[PDB]
Amino acid sequence: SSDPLVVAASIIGILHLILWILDRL
Amino acid sequence: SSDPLVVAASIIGILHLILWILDRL
Amino acid sequence: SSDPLVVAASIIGILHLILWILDRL
Amino acid sequence: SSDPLVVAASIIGILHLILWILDRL
Ligand SMILES: [Ca+2]
Ligand SMILES: [Ca+2]
Ligand SMILES: [Ca+2]
Ligand SMILES: [Ca+2]
Ligand SMILES: [Ca+2]
Ligand SMILES: [Cl-]
Repeated sequence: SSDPLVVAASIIGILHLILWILDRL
Repeated sequence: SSDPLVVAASIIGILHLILWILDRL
Repeated sequence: SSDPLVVAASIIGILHLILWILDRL
Repeated sequence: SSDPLVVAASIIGILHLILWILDRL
């Protein structure tokens, strides 16, 4: 388990990557 | 809970994203 | 130990960096 | 505490930011 802050940051980070890929495609 | 180093890095990461968005807007 | 979500995000983050470096080189 | 993998990724992430800032400056 992790700090809820870290879990939040991890989710935001992944979604940021996915949005960037979809934008490029 | 997480390592204080990881908590620190998560905070820096989020603030980096927010500053980038505000700069673009 | 960390949340499996955070572990996943950390792996994705590193691989993203490695791919970017290899692309530049 | 966090997974050693996550600790590693956090350190790499911060150093990446610092190097980028120093490069820009
Ligand atoms: Ca933990
Ligand atoms: Ca806490
Ligand atoms: Ca420690
Ligand atoms: Ca969980
Ligand atoms: Ca482990
Ligand atoms: Cl963690």
